Amino acid sequence: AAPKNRRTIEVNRCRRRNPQKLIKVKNNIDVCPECGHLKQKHVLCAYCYEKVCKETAEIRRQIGKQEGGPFKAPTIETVVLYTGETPSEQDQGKRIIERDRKRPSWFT
Amino acid sequence: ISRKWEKKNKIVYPPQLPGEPRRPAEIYHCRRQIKYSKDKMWYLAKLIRGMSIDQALAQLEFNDKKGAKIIKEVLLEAQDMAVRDHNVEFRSNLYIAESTSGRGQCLKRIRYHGRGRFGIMEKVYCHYFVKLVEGPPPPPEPPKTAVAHAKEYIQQLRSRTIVHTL
Amino acid sequence: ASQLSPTELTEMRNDLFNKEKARQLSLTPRTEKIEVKHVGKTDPGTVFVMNKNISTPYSCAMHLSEWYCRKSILALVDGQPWDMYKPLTKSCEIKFLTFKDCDPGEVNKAYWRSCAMMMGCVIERAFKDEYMVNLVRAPEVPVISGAFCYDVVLDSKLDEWMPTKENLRSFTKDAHALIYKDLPFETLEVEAKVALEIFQHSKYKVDFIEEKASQNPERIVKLHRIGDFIDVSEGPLIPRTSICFQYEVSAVHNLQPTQPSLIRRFQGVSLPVHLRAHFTIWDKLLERSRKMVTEDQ
Amino acid sequence: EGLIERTERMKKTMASQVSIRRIKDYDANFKIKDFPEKAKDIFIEAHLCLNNSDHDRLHTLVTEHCFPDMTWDIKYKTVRWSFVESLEPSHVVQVRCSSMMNQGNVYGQITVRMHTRQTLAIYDRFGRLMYGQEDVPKDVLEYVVFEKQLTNPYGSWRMHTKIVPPWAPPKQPILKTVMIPGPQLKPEEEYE
Ligand SMILES: [Mg+2]
Ligand SMILES: [Zn+2]
Repeated sequence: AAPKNRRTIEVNRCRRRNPQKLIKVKNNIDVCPECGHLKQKHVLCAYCYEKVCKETAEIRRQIGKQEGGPFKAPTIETVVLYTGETPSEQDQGKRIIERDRKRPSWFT
Repeated sequence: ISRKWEKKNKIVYPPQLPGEPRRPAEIYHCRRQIKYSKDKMWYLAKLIRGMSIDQALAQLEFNDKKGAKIIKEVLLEAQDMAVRDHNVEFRSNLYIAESTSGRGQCLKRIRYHGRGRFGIMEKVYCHYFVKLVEGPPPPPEPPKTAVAHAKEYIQQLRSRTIVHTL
Repeated sequence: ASQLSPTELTEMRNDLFNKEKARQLSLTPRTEKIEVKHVGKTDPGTVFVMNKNISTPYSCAMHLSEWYCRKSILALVDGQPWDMYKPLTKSCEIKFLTFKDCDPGEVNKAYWRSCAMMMGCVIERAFKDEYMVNLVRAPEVPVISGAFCYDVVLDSKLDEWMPTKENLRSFTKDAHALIYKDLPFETLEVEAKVALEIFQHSKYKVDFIEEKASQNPERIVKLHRIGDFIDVSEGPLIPRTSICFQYEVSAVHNLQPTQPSLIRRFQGVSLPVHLRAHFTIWDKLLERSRKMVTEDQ
Repeated sequence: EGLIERTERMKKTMASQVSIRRIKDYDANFKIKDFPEKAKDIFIEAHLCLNNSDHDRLHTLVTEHCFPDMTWDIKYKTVRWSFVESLEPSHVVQVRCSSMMNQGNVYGQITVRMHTRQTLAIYDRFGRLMYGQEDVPKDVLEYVVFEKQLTNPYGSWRMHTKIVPPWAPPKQPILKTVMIPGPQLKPEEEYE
């Protein structure tokens, strides 16, 4: 079926500009308690998540160096160490990954 | 092509007299030839229009559209030029006064319909304009209560005359 | 000490307050620069260049963002809580405190000082003018008790009555009239001589000023103002009066046997706009605050 | 009274005199003790045509080196400037010339101190007061060098630049507060 008449700009402005089509203001937004970079409630802060994913990426690169090739996947717990930081006695059999940094003041 | 929104930042007013108000700062900035349709950009420009600049950045950081990052870049660099060049002293003390979008120069392509037939596909472009004014954001116009409605109705009834006579 | 109508007293009081504030602003001659540092957590290493004895820490939070204006209630100038509208003096390092912080105890004390002072402001203008109201003090009770308290001597004619629920709801509705207008808690740090010259009539205020002036060697007490009310308090306040959202005066209680005359302790509970409670929990907290708080020792 | 070892001061005088010798060897009929008056009035009406925003007179009053150095940051602001009073008679302190044969040009730079009082009131593009103060003769002393290209046959004496001593008092402060932001971090740690 085809239009019988050209819709004017008055009818079009009445359609495409009503509150059902406008963008709704959201108010879930506040500052993150650490780093102040404006998260959303019920959502992890993208800055802090970027921090954690960068450090996790470097740990996974060191794991991939220590495991040699694929299909290796050891049968022991792992644990990471930074510079200094002698292995505790409770982490005896656990795999030791040490990269090189100071231990950051959120990973304890 | 006409570029006058860029030239509005080059107005220079005379020096104000001591017995006068402040005349708040006015900062115009725009980004030309954005690869985005002017209607979809207009919806974001209507979202911002009255808000403060920090609230505008907060709403635009979490809106999931292609134009949101673009307008966030324009508002951030307008804030930077406002603090640096046009002598606004507080970075937060700016509100969006005007916010709109215009058509940019488009290209044309063929669409290759399904017989020996075709359409004219058009590669859409648009602009974004913004005007900042220092000061707190103005309060919204409150909806009229029954007192104002009654006062206007009684004023209407008091206004009428005996028509078509002396 | 003389006969004075209650309005010309507040006229001469706030005129003397404005004279002292004008002198405080006029003593410094020019625009001096101080380099206040940010030793907080979120935006570290920021260093503002401010106007000495003009610029407030609210004017330092306005440089950063709007959220530092919305959520920051107290400043922390080098070791000490500074209320958000007090002009800085020396080149310092600053840090902002919020309600949802880790250790908010100082800003809780500041909030309850401000709410008790608001309750004094709403008590002192609600009684019959042929009766006399003397605002004694607001004793610093801990916030673990349910309510903030303000001490008031009523008239000698009124050693027998106690208000019903309608007078209390009139008090809270006038306090909400106070809240709905967003007023600045203006401070001013004055010498003991000018402060004692302000009041001159309320002997309870006189001994309280002497008590607060006796402990520092410079004899400087802390005056504050909401509009046309002027009161004495220990320590800083919150910036605006619209920060309070749920407000109530709970009851009054009489504590006679320490004194011949009758002092009446007005009690009420409050909660800020960022920490508001559900209606059920709020009615629970309102129910507890009718019991008498006695923590002075 | 003179300090010890006054002969090296006379050697500085000798270097100034052999530079005056070179300018006279090029161009005679050039008096020395009336050049402070030329320096002063060139300086004054240079700053007045800066006040009137008239570039075509500034170009013949000041040189190509300090035309952007005096005209660049003032492009949308308005300056109200006024020389009010000469405190001390100006003095010539150093005359030098360079024989740089890159295109056969020689320049003669006269350094002249001037000790006087001015007013200055820099406004904003919206007309708001920004830096100065309207009607106060605040005093400043400045050592400004002049320069004339000798080999050019027209060659006016134009103000070249001003040298600021390290012991100079800091200028009067701004009327607005200023934020200096710290290090803007990526996901990282702030170490200071
Ligand atoms: Mg075909
Ligand atoms: Zn965060």
